[PDB]
Amino acid sequence: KLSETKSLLKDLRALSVEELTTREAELKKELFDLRFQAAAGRLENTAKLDEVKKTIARVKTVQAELN
Amino acid sequence: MKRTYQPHKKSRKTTHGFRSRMATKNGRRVLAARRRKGRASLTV
Amino acid sequence: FVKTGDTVKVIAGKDRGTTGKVIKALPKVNKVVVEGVAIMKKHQKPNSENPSGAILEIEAPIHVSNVQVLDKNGVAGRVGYKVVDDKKVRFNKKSGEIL
RNA sequence: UAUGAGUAGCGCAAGAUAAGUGAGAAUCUUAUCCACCGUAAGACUAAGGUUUCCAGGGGAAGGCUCGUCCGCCCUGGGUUAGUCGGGACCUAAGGCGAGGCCGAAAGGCGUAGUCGAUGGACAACUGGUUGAUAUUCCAGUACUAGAUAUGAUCGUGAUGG
RNA sequence: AGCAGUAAGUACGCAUUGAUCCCUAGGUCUCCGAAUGGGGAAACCCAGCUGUUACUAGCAGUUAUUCAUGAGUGAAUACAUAGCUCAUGUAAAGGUAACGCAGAGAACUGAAACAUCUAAGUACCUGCAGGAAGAGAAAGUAAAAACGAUUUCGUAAGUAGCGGCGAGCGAACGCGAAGAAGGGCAAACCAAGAAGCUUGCUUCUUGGGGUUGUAGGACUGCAACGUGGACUUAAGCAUUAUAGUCGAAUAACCUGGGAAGGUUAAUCAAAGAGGGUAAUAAUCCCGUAGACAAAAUAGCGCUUAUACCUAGCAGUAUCCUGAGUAGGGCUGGACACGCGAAAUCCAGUUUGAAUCCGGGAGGACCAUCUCCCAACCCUAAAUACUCCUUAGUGACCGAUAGUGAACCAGUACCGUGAGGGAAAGGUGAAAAGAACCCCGAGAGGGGAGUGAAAUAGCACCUGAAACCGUGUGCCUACAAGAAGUUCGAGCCCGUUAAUGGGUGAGAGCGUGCCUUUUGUAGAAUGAACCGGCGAGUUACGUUAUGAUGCGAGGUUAAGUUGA
Repeated sequence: KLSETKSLLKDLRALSVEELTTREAELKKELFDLRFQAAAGRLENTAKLDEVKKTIARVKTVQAELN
Repeated sequence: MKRTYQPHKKSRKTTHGFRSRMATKNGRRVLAARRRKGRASLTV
Repeated sequence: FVKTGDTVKVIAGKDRGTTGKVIKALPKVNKVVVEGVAIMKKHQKPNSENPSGAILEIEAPIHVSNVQVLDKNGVAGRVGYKVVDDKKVRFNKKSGEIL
């Protein structure tokens, strides 16, 4: 439903790590203030943690591995 | 009176550290006995 | 089974012949909570989410043997399945064949 | 599971009352006296112990008895360095030891070398500070070493001596 | 079709669009560890170099050693050499279930002691290897026609033998079965080179030559056969693991908390294996029998030319054919073989041939005969054993068993260490886990209600046994007993309906049980009690006795077939 869209859409296209993954291996690679909201509380919404680390994870292990 | 072990940290190692036991081709063999049994730990 | 479902007979067991709708089977339990059937009741404490308690008409699950899926004309049997169409077609034997 | 047996012991020293606490106080807490040690039965510091510390709560067992108390239990915090001790220095005693030596083998010896502190090298010390950290947190004074920013000037001067 | 391992336990959520999941491949792979930049006690410290990107940073990689291969260097001392430096190659070090091989190698025992023997060349230890290893192609056995590498099993058969000839240990031959493959090289020579180029070289390099027993090759003759063997390459084919898929055949009544149980009937058939289901199922489900399915996945197998080296053959110019080699001396050892008549082989040490008219074996040895050709190398197969992967099977075993370990077991725990080494499963179908109310500081109880059941309440099925009880009919406070009988006053009660039982005053007569002993009651042992465990087997052989079968004829072993 949500996750297959919001996961499969992203970066199967072959643009590159300091090139395409600027949104993930650079930008949201700042995992700060989401974690850093983790254990600060006042978040109420969990799945972003391993969801986003999963997306940067697939960003590195595919996109920052295929070259 | 006095008892046997009042060891220090050098005392508790230096007979039984992983390179001490590993060293002489022999204690590593009995460590491999301790691995092929596989008890609670290995080096101590 | 495959996902129940519909009104479902109970042949043997404590309540013979009773039919009742299902959607909520969770087949890993291998016994299915069905409304109306196996009427558990719980004397729950007056605590959170029920500050009186003492009555919970949640009902017990009973085994796959005592679940009996009918096709839509109220006819049960044995699920011949996958037979007809693109992915899967469920039916019972001697049945009106609908799912 | 007896038995012995409700007997031995209750593990080397004196507390006392009043008041609180609680439900229940001898044994918890306070007050007030007494008492003891005092080249210690003080404080501080090795090894060691490995969180036992403190705060709050509780009392299944533990506490040799009770027990609200606790080194018991749950929960939470608590240890801060350029100068303090070590390492990024050196080295004894010793160990390991490429080379080499011999050896059925494994090995055991050992030159160079290598680590190996209890040693020898070297800058920070006063005051305050918590429930708890203090030479570590900060006020004041430093000094050591380096850096980049900057008028040298030929200077550095080694594993050698 | 729900997911959100363990499991409660929570939350954002997530998902038939295809999740969770299963499989396959790729990814990243903290540190230590062969552990290896250097040191270092295991979870460390400190680096150097190359770019990075910024910093008195960080990132990413390179930097252990030995060996081999090159490259350079170049001491005494000229070249050289040692030595040094760099580069390349996991090579390769290391972890290892069991089997193997090889070295090193005991003792205890037993021999009624024991020095010979045995145990056994076994325990251990070290190394070397693979899926098996070794193993092997007669310098063989044998003894007459006798075959033709090995290996395993049966046989011979404890037969031959050896042995303080004690105690023991112990064949081979031949036969039977499985399995059944041999092929290169050096040599001699021939050609090429280079060279002792000291010329004719007589050493090296390359390629032919051919691998031999009745000799064979080289020299003169002269034939192309697939080949793990004369290429165990590559390309297709086929199919298996590696995801799984479909997959038949039933209803009612009685009982109960519940039918599959009893009863009534019906079906199926490559599925009445097995397991669940509240209580025993073929027809409820998983399944089952059969029938399909895989891209990648690791393979196996078939066809194809290729992946390459071999043949016969007559004759015999001379050469070759495996030199410190056989042998001989001594010291050993193995071979059944313990020095012996001792074979035969392999060691140390010493001496040392012949070489085809040859040489060796035929259990000292000398002749005749038989066989073979060492002293060069490789060889599948039949075999050994499983940590492992499933498919499984049980006259296995049921929680002291069965693995030490059904359970977070090698756990707890002991010990510094090497080591050792425990205990424990079950509620109920389903937690439906006892709301509430009351006692109680709390726990715990008691009512209620729960459930088929609450003696069913969280270590919970079932619940003895020792122990403690509480009630109960009789008797005992003039008694000094292996604690009993037998009779029995008297009392009480009424039963596997029985010449009833529970008692029992009183009265007669009465030294517990076990091993040992000549004899124990014992002051001879030993036993706290209770429950559980807890000990004469089988493997192979002989003898005896029977049973059966056939009988001077009984008898198949191993093996093969097959469930």
